[PDB]
Amino acid sequence: DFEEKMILIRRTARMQAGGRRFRFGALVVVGDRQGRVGLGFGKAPEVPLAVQKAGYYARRNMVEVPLQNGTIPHEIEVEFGASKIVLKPAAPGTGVIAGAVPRAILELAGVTDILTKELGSRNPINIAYATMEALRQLRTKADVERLRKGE
Amino acid sequence: GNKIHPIGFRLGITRDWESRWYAGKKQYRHLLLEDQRIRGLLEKELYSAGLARVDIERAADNVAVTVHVAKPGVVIGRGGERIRVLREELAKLTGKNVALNVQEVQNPNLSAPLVAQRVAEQIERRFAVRRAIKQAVQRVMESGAKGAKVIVSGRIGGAEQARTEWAAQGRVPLHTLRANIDYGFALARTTYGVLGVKAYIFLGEV
Amino acid sequence: ARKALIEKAKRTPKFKVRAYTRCVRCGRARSVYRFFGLCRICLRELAHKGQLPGVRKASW
Amino acid sequence: ERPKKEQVRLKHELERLQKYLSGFRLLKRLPDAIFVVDPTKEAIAVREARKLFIPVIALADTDSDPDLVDYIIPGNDDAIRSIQLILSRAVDLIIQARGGVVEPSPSYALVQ
RNA sequence: UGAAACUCAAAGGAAUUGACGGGGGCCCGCACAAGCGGUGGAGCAUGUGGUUUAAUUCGAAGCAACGCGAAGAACCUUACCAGGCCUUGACAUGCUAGGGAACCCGGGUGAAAGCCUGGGGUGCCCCGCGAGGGGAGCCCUAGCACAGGUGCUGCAUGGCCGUCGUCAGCUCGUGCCGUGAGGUGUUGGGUUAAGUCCCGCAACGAGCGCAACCCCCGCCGUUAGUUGCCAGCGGUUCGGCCGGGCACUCUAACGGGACUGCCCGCGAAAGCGGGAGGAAGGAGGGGACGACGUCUGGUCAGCAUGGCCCUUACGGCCUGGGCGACACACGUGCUACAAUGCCCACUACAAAGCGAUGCCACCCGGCAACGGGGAGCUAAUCGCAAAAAGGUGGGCCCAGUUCGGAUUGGGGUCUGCAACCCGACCCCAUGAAGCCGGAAUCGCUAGUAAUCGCGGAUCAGCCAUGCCGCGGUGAAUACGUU
RNA sequence: UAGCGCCGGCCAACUCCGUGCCAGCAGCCGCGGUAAUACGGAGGGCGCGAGCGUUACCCGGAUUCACUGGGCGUAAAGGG
Ligand SMILES: [Mg+2]
Ligand SMILES: [Mg+2]
Ligand SMILES: [Mg+2]
Ligand SMILES: [Mg+2]
Ligand SMILES: [Mg+2]
Ligand SMILES: [Mg+2]
Ligand SMILES: [Mg+2]
Ligand SMILES: [Mg+2]
Ligand SMILES: [Mg+2]
Ligand SMILES: [Mg+2]
Ligand SMILES: [Mg+2]
Ligand SMILES: [Mg+2]
Ligand SMILES: [Mg+2]
Ligand SMILES: [Mg+2]
Ligand SMILES: [Mg+2]
Ligand SMILES: [Mg+2]
Ligand SMILES: [Mg+2]
Ligand SMILES: [Mg+2]
Ligand SMILES: [Mg+2]
Ligand SMILES: [Mg+2]
Ligand SMILES: [Mg+2]
Ligand SMILES: [Mg+2]
Ligand SMILES: [Mg+2]
Ligand SMILES: [Mg+2]
Ligand SMILES: [Mg+2]
Ligand SMILES: [Mg+2]
Ligand SMILES: [Mg+2]
Ligand SMILES: [Mg+2]
Ligand SMILES: [Mg+2]
Ligand SMILES: [Mg+2]
Ligand SMILES: [Mg+2]
Ligand SMILES: [Mg+2]
Ligand SMILES: [Mg+2]
Ligand SMILES: [Mg+2]
Ligand SMILES: [Mg+2]
Ligand SMILES: [Mg+2]
Ligand SMILES: [Mg+2]
Ligand SMILES: [Mg+2]
Ligand SMILES: [Mg+2]
Ligand SMILES: [Mg+2]
Ligand SMILES: [Mg+2]
Ligand SMILES: [Mg+2]
Ligand SMILES: [Mg+2]
Ligand SMILES: [Mg+2]
Ligand SMILES: [Mg+2]
Ligand SMILES: [Mg+2]
Ligand SMILES: [Mg+2]
Ligand SMILES: [Mg+2]
Ligand SMILES: [Mg+2]
Ligand SMILES: [Mg+2]
Ligand SMILES: [Mg+2]
Ligand SMILES: [Mg+2]
Ligand SMILES: [Mg+2]
Ligand SMILES: [Mg+2]
Ligand SMILES: [Mg+2]
Ligand SMILES: [Mg+2]
Ligand SMILES: [Mg+2]
Ligand SMILES: [Mg+2]
Ligand SMILES: [Mg+2]
Ligand SMILES: [Mg+2]
Ligand SMILES: [Mg+2]
Ligand SMILES: [Mg+2]
Ligand SMILES: [Mg+2]
Ligand SMILES: [Mg+2]
Ligand SMILES: [Mg+2]
Ligand SMILES: [Mg+2]
Ligand SMILES: [Mg+2]
Ligand SMILES: [Mg+2]
Ligand SMILES: [Mg+2]
Ligand SMILES: [Mg+2]
Ligand SMILES: [Mg+2]
Ligand SMILES: [Mg+2]
Ligand SMILES: [Mg+2]
Ligand SMILES: [Mg+2]
Ligand SMILES: [Mg+2]
Ligand SMILES: [Mg+2]
Ligand SMILES: [Mg+2]
Ligand SMILES: [Mg+2]
Ligand SMILES: [Mg+2]
Ligand SMILES: [Mg+2]
Ligand SMILES: [Mg+2]
Ligand SMILES: [Mg+2]
Ligand SMILES: [Mg+2]
Ligand SMILES: [Mg+2]
Ligand SMILES: [Mg+2]
Ligand SMILES: [Mg+2]
Ligand SMILES: [Mg+2]
Ligand SMILES: [Mg+2]
Ligand SMILES: [Mg+2]
Ligand SMILES: [Mg+2]
Ligand SMILES: [Mg+2]
Ligand SMILES: [Mg+2]
Ligand SMILES: [Mg+2]
Ligand SMILES: [Mg+2]
Ligand SMILES: [Mg+2]
Ligand SMILES: [Mg+2]
Ligand SMILES: [Mg+2]
Ligand SMILES: [Mg+2]
Ligand SMILES: [Mg+2]
Ligand SMILES: [Mg+2]
Ligand SMILES: [Mg+2]
Ligand SMILES: [Mg+2]
Ligand SMILES: [Mg+2]
Ligand SMILES: [Mg+2]
Ligand SMILES: [Mg+2]
Ligand SMILES: [Mg+2]
Ligand SMILES: [Mg+2]
Ligand SMILES: [Mg+2]
Ligand SMILES: [Mg+2]
Ligand SMILES: [Mg+2]
Ligand SMILES: [Mg+2]
Ligand SMILES: [Mg+2]
Ligand SMILES: [Mg+2]
Ligand SMILES: [Zn+2]
Repeated sequence: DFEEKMILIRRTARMQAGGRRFRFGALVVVGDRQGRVGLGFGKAPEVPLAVQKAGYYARRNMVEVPLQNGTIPHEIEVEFGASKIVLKPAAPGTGVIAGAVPRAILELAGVTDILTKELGSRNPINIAYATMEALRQLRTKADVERLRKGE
Repeated sequence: GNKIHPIGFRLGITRDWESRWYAGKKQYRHLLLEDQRIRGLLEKELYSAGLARVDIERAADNVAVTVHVAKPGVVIGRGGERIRVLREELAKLTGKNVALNVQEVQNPNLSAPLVAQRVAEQIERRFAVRRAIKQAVQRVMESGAKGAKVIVSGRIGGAEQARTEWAAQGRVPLHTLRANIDYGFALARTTYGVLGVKAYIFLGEV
Repeated sequence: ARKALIEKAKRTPKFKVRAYTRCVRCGRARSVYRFFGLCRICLRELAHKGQLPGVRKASW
Repeated sequence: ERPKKEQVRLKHELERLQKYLSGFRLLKRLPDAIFVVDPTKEAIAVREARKLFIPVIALADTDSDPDLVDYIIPGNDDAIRSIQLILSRAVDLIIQARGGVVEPSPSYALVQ
């Protein structure tokens, strides 16, 4: 129902007497291009089944994202153990400038202006997971004063 | 790497003799020889309709020829031509009394030799092997059936190396006698040559 | 010598000695049963196909 | 139909089929909350519930993890005394909030 | 303390799945142990390596190639070789042109194929009374399209098959776990032939496997009475031959019957042990059945097929040869080395199966094989049939023997046009190595091994000791899992 | 006047013949051992255009000397 877009479909494998069989990684992002977004990573002995499966998980794990005219509120750095990612706010006409992964994220996020970089590791998977969290830690001016109130 | 022909395995049960009559140490040899070539000519001019099974009967110049088809219209014509022309050309080459009976096929999606000749085509017509094979099953299963399985083998996509693509859904106990599992086979010619096709349809039981 | 092979197998232009069997289908020369007029292999296929009256899987 | 043989197992199933489901089988939707006797013990449930954002309530001794319970019943929970007392009034509360309050089932003798 | 040139596309950490270990634990299979017989020695048969040849066609390669394709190589077969001959063909479809119908018969020729070639002949369609011709089939011959290829690639491939292995395994859906490959489930306690079942459990359940449903064999009942039966009476050329009957035998369909069901013990259960009853018990015996997948296994020579290559020839025909060569090496086999035996006479007890120009009863002739006559039988009716080992009687007396029957000579029958190369059998004579086999090695756990015959596929006949199946007599031994 | 680079992956652009570990390609990974989207020619396509490619060197990527902005149990690294 939202939008759909996969980042990669790798074929892993495994040993076993007489040969090797393979499952199939499949990372997919999904979003309404309007704040609601969710990432998903499915696995199965079939490419289609795999993407299909990533679809189910995608809409499950979701996250609202505080969009200021297509940009992000404040800048944030979030290290998912291995890799690390930066995210910066930018005026209209800047565009989504990032590696292929965080793009899928931010694009299907409804984001349209943002400076970013992948420092550290770069494993697509981990950078994925990383960004999700990062957005999941963005906070609107309200959230701030709302917590910083406690009336 | 074995697997006997499910049919021959269920001969004393389930699947009856496609050709069924009787003779002796003098006739069997020819009656079969002829019976065969008759089925051959029918495979030729008749497949164009979904020629699956082709039952046969004989004894003393009597000859049944009940040919079951998914599209009977093509074996009949408009009212007595396509059906008759064959009766003609048939006995026009046999010294016997024929009878080109025609049954229908209430549902092709439940007849292996049909499912087979089907997926056998799309490959010849160069198409998505995985997709098509998997679709045939999801057709046969969605079509209401207790089990189904289909498999090609050869140069899938036209690669150098051989291969074989597996696909099946719902129970298909090939080891059990009380099972009735329509078996289907079909060729497939391409630029890169031969390609086998197999079909299995678990239906009845007990 | 395989097409002209099977033709000569019918003619017997000379002594009945040169008369020899021939699988009706495969055109095999050896392992041909007089009863079916067929080679061992093809018949295995027909028997499985059920296209052989009475012929049935034996076991005892 | 059904030979004597099939009857045996087939029925035997039903027994344990009930031996675990008889009390869960009346649930058909999907719980709105979960009452738990000892949190730490059946903490596996708490996790299932928690993830599905189902509210947690439970009796819990000191051997317990107070923070992951949404509505806590601190106190003994290894002895029949506290357990029967809590569940009693708890259910009576449910019945009363509903309609037709009565008198607690056998349990005081069960206490012996 | 501490470089460089040069050079590499890695070096490397942790974790994952799997394979391997002269690591471990639990467990199994004629795996070893126990035990019986046997190959390796000899002769011969058969396949293979090698060499040889004009050619000795090709494939198969440790287990899982080697009596394997080949369930029948004198010519056929035949893919090889030599020589003779055709070169739109031995077979397909088509287009077209000239002559003849179709069809049948012959002669010269040659090794046969093939090539030269006389005769008979004149049907069916159109026009016409005829003539004459034109049209169909069919053949000669011309041409084109095209045939044909057991020529190559199984490392292009379908199909089929071998194999690990009848091993108990392989895996899926959702959930949960892990950044992830992945894990769980499937593990763990008990149980079994078994992922058999119980029990437990972050899993719950499902699928292909195992079992069960199908066939044979064991006990018994139903239906059927041209097999068997004096069971029972009567007649008897005293033979179940005639009457008579189906009971029993048997023939073949269908059904009963066993399920740890019952008793007793242990056990949470599953199950286990022992007892009865029972023809049969803990899967009663034998079959069919062989998972995901493994081996760039096997096979393009069964057939099919991508590509390639040939095209008066890499195609086709005949005659002859070869596949059967022999200084040699191995694999499977047969017959033996003799007294628990060889011989000869005479007498008895099966099964499954096959057979109407096939099985051939009986007579005749022959030492014989085999031939001549000849009845029956499309067959639970007649026939291949004598089963053989067994049983009783006689002979040999420890020897290369009356053991053993190889080799060679001589004479003969039968198949098939033809038995030089190359068949099978008969009779006489000839009578070989071999006195139980080095290092090494195979089979089998009970109606089994050993042993003894009978049949069948193939096929004119047969190089069958081979294969597939059948019954007869009928053991030994398994303390144990190092 | 219209030219040049490229069309296996990074990287936008696919077929055919030839070829056969040779002729050759190459920036990294690799490609060619009779059937190559990777050699070479062709047809077609992508890119740029009075240019297009190559070689050389500088900064970038390189948070690979880390001030911004890294590390040192086992990966290179705690001094006995
Ligand atoms: Mg919408
Ligand atoms: Mg929407
Ligand atoms: Mg879509
Ligand atoms: Mg996850
Ligand atoms: Mg789903
Ligand atoms: Mg909000
Ligand atoms: Mg928000
Ligand atoms: Mg770090
Ligand atoms: Mg990288
Ligand atoms: Mg990396
Ligand atoms: Mg938020
Ligand atoms: Mg918010
Ligand atoms: Mg077809
Ligand atoms: Mg079509
Ligand atoms: Mg088949
Ligand atoms: Mg012959
Ligand atoms: Mg033959
Ligand atoms: Mg058929
Ligand atoms: Mg509810
Ligand atoms: Mg609900
Ligand atoms: Mg708190
Ligand atoms: Mg009490
Ligand atoms: Mg240094
Ligand atoms: Mg240095
Ligand atoms: Mg120096
Ligand atoms: Mg191994
Ligand atoms: Mg052994
Ligand atoms: Mg055994
Ligand atoms: Mg031993
Ligand atoms: Mg020996
Ligand atoms: Mg020897
Ligand atoms: Mg050998
Ligand atoms: Mg010489
Ligand atoms: Mg060959
Ligand atoms: Mg050879
Ligand atoms: Mg042979
Ligand atoms: Mg020649
Ligand atoms: Mg012609
Ligand atoms: Mg023309
Ligand atoms: Mg002549
Ligand atoms: Mg004359
Ligand atoms: Mg006419
Ligand atoms: Mg007419
Ligand atoms: Mg006319
Ligand atoms: Mg007319
Ligand atoms: Mg007329
Ligand atoms: Mg007229
Ligand atoms: Mg007239
Ligand atoms: Mg006239
Ligand atoms: Mg006409
Ligand atoms: Mg005509
Ligand atoms: Mg192979
Ligand atoms: Mg194959
Ligand atoms: Mg295994
Ligand atoms: Mg496992
Ligand atoms: Mg597992
Ligand atoms: Mg344990
Ligand atoms: Mg099971
Ligand atoms: Mg009886
Ligand atoms: Mg009497
Ligand atoms: Mg009397
Ligand atoms: Mg009496
Ligand atoms: Mg009588
Ligand atoms: Mg019963
Ligand atoms: Mg019990
Ligand atoms: Mg007992
Ligand atoms: Mg049994
Ligand atoms: Mg068995
Ligand atoms: Mg079974
Ligand atoms: Mg292979
Ligand atoms: Mg080979
Ligand atoms: Mg070939
Ligand atoms: Mg070929
Ligand atoms: Mg071909
Ligand atoms: Mg040539
Ligand atoms: Mg030439
Ligand atoms: Mg006679
Ligand atoms: Mg006689
Ligand atoms: Mg005489
Ligand atoms: Mg005779
Ligand atoms: Mg005679
Ligand atoms: Mg009789
Ligand atoms: Mg015979
Ligand atoms: Mg004796
Ligand atoms: Mg004596
Ligand atoms: Mg001597
Ligand atoms: Mg004489
Ligand atoms: Mg000696
Ligand atoms: Mg002696
Ligand atoms: Mg014999
Ligand atoms: Mg014979
Ligand atoms: Mg024999
Ligand atoms: Mg360029
Ligand atoms: Mg570029
Ligand atoms: Mg591209
Ligand atoms: Mg060259
Ligand atoms: Mg070439
Ligand atoms: Mg090429
Ligand atoms: Mg190549
Ligand atoms: Mg390139
Ligand atoms: Mg090129
Ligand atoms: Mg161009
Ligand atoms: Mg300019
Ligand atoms: Mg630089
Ligand atoms: Mg630099
Ligand atoms: Mg820098
Ligand atoms: Mg660092
Ligand atoms: Mg430190
Ligand atoms: Mg260093
Ligand atoms: Mg110090
Ligand atoms: Mg110091
Ligand atoms: Mg140090
Ligand atoms: Mg020092
Ligand atoms: Zn055949």
